[PDB]
Amino acid sequence: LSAEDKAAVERSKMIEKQLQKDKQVYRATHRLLLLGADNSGKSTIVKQMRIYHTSGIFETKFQVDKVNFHMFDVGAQRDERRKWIQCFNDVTAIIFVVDSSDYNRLQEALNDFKSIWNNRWLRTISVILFLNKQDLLAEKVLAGKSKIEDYFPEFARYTTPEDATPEPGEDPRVTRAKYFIRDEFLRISTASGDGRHYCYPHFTCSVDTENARRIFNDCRDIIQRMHLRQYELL
Amino acid sequence: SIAQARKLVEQLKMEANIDRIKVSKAAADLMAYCEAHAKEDPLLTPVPASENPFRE
Amino acid sequence: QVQLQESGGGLVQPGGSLRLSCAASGFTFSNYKMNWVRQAPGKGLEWVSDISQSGASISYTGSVKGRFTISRDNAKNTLYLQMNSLKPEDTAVYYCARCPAPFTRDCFDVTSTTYAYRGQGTQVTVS
Amino acid sequence: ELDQLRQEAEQLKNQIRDARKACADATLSQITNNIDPVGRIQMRTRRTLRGHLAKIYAMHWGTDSRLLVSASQDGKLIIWDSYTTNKVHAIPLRSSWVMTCAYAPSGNYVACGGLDNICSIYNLKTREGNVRVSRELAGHTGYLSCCRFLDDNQIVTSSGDTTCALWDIETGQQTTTFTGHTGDVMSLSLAPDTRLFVSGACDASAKLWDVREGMCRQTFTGHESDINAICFFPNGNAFATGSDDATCRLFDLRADQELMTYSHDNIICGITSVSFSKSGRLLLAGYDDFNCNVWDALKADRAGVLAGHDNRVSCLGVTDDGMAVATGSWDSFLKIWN
Amino acid sequence: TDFRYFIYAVTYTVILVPGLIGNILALWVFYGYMKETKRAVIFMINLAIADLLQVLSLPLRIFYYLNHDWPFGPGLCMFCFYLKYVNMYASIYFLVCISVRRFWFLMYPFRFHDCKQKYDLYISIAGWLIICLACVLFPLLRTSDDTSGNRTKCFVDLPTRNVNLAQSVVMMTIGELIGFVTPLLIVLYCTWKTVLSLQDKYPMAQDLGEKQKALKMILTCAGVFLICFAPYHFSFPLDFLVKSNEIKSCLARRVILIFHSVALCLASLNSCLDPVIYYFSTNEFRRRL
Ligand SMILES: CCCCCCCCCCCCCCCCCC(=O)OC[C@@H](O)COP(=O)(O)OC[C@H](N)C(=O)O
Repeated sequence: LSAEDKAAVERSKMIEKQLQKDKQVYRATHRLLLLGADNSGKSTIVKQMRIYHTSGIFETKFQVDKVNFHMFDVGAQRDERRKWIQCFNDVTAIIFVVDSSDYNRLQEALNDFKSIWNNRWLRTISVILFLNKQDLLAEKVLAGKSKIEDYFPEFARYTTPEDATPEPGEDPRVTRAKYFIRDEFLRISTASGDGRHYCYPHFTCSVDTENARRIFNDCRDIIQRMHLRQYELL
Repeated sequence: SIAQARKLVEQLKMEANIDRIKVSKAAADLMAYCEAHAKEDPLLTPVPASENPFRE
Repeated sequence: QVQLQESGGGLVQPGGSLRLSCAASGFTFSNYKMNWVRQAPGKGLEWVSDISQSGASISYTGSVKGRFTISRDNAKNTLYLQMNSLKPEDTAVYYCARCPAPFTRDCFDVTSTTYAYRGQGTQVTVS
Repeated sequence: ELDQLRQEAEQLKNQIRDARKACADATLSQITNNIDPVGRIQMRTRRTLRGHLAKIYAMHWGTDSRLLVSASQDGKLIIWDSYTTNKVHAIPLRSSWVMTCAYAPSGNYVACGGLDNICSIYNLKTREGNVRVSRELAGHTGYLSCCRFLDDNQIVTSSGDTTCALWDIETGQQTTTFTGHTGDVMSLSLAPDTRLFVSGACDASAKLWDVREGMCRQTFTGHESDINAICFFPNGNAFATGSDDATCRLFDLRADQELMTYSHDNIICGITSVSFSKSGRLLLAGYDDFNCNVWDALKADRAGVLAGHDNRVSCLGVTDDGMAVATGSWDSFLKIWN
Repeated sequence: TDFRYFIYAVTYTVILVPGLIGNILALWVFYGYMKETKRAVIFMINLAIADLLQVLSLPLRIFYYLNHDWPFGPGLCMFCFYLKYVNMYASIYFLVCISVRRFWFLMYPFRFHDCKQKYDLYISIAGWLIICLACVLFPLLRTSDDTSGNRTKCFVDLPTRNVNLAQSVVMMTIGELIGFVTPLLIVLYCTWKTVLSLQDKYPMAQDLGEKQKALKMILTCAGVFLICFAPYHFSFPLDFLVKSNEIKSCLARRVILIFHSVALCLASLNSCLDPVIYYFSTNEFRRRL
């Protein structure tokens, strides 16, 4: 090897070493995509997760039990999203936030859930579902002015599950409402699944202080179930 | 709106008065270029292994 | 050029019935999933109903679930909706929509503000 | 009001269709039915280029037929020497969601863009051995989907806010805008003379644009779904397209009609990139089912297949001496065929 | 001998054929898993090879135990007597490696990326080497200094080298501790921590029962290891002392010989029961083949 051969080889080997250091930091960090509508309270979850620390996209970083998460939030796009969504085919999880006390826009949220679940490049990704604003739902159910079965006719024939957990001594009516709305999303996610992804639902409000711990636990379950598949033959 | 439909109409008017030719002349022209350069295409006619930089 | 031309609208008194139809042109009609949407005064676009490539799977929104019916005819390239007992809340413009790609299960962007494979609409007034 | 405007529009469309129908005396296949085929064509992989950590999403060859650039969503750009598989440059980005890249015709600059709606331009030949951002163009309102230099001063972009623009790097400001499309603009192709260009959109339509006037000159409408790729035939008088309806097609600029269709009944996946050969005889295309196809451009024949990737094929291209083809996929690998 | 030759003949004949079938077919199916998935099976390949060689070395034993003669010379007898036991202890080594790997990636899921399997090659050969050294004690200690015997002397009739009793105890104890106690302790501790990580007060009920199958398979592997290897290592020192004429009572001699014959036959069956438990029950062997 003459002058040019040896110099070019030494240069590409230094590049190889630096890329080796980059691979390690890339592999010890988990990416999450945050989705929801604007009547949902998504930013307040974003702000509660800051104490763990004219653009087209926003990022927030947090850490729990010495592990690192990056969460990505899209802003300043048009309302047609069948093309940029493809950039996200390999995140660890999607986080879907829903305003649960707004009876008049729930069918649109259900249509969002179906389109995400059934897409071709997003069919091996799991979803963590947050059912936000529970104090408003409690107040509405007790006040008695508006009705669920004006929008969803099958609520007249619903009875609470046996393994419901109404611990704090709340009213049975609020408990029927909560579990009906949850079962609506779980029906879609069980209809068309294949065994390669699941859904993890949680009830929440605006003054909760413990959502980072819940995200930690659900991602731990996801990554363990993936290990079981890639390594049946080790 | 009036602006949108007006601009749509103006564009259609601009495009509607362009000169055109018959299909056969253009098909014959593509065919003539293709025939003229056909022995200098090195993926249509592979080169001897002495001339290829990817097998030397 | 892809075209969808939709017709049948008009004025009805409450309790009446009505039928809407779409004629399609410029695509192979039978590889596609088809939808119906509507826009009321002072609101946004809202999803009404849904049918798939063969006609086997059907779907409705909560407030029309016992009253409206959707169907398609692939030999005539035509889509239909029939409405049986109308209320003052149904006064709106109705649109006929197509799914973006063939041989597909999800259906993105069909109620967005601008969308390319949607028609011009028909007015329905109930009073 | 607008009812009359629309009625006039429909009348003008009828007139245009009839003007084109009067011109259709012959078909391309009837003209070429007396021609020898090319036989079977077989290619093999000479080099496999390794090093990226996530899906490769775009690439571009250099006028110097030896060097290459490529972009990946781990957040990197690499510049390769393809005779030896021997990395020359590796550049870390500010945002990880990139979707396009491009070389300059002189080898002095490279460019990139993506989900943040900006175009960033990198200067390789500095007195410093390092590689630093020179410019960040910052006026579009949706993500950047393609890009092509014209000289060391001017660059053309297309975005997801449904416009294209022409930019002046030394000053930084836009110089002209092209606005008539209706959906996202997905690709873009320069002419041999650099006085015209073409584009295709998430709307089954292609348009021809005049750079120096800033106007639309013609519209072509034959596809059924979103157009993903576009390019010019070598003598400047034709272009080919490919879309999500799983078809490729050839259009001619002087006759103003569609001229040839390249499809099959066993192909039901969409098309990601298209590319021509040096004499114009072979058209090469990439697909979602992991493989690439070779068509004879005059006969609608199927003369070859390139296989060897494990995930979606995203990009493809041919050099200026016509010797070699390069492909990239969601595997994170690049391959050179000859 | 009158109640040993027959047991050895029958047992080796039965073990013979399905071991061939399973190990050969399994290496063949491994061959295609790298032609499609760019992943590495390394501990599995080394298990399959070690089991193949052990089942390979049997036919000479069957022939000798049926015909009561050896017409081939001592240089080949020694090599066979070496080959069987070298392969047995390599098999134990690789089972322990697989157990530790599963423990790691299920107990600590966040600390296990694909850039960690660095030295799996460095591990394999290293072990394959030390064992081939330490097992040379088997043929060295079996040929007595001066005897004029070389025709019937093969596989059970060889003399025993005359040694001091205290050195015997030292060597035998170190062999028992390195060859059996350490692997068994590791395997039981890791099974205990692995089955705790696959259960929780959260059944999803939308599941398919994937964590319960894994729990059951971990328990099956540990149980078979224990049953197939414990009796031999309890009966080994008593049998060697009877071979050295240390125990005199005829009752003890006859009992110990019979029991060790049975134990050795029972420890020979892992080469056939391994391809049924580790692979051939995965989903990756039932989507192929
Ligand atoms: C992980 C683990 C690894 C480690 C390694 C270490 C090593 C160990 C360690 C090891 C230890 C050492 C010791 C030695 C002893 C010797 C004696 C003998 O001989 O042996 C055998 C037994 O047993 C019995 O036998 P029969 O009875 O004589 O018979 C035989 C048959 N018949 C056949 O063979 O065939």
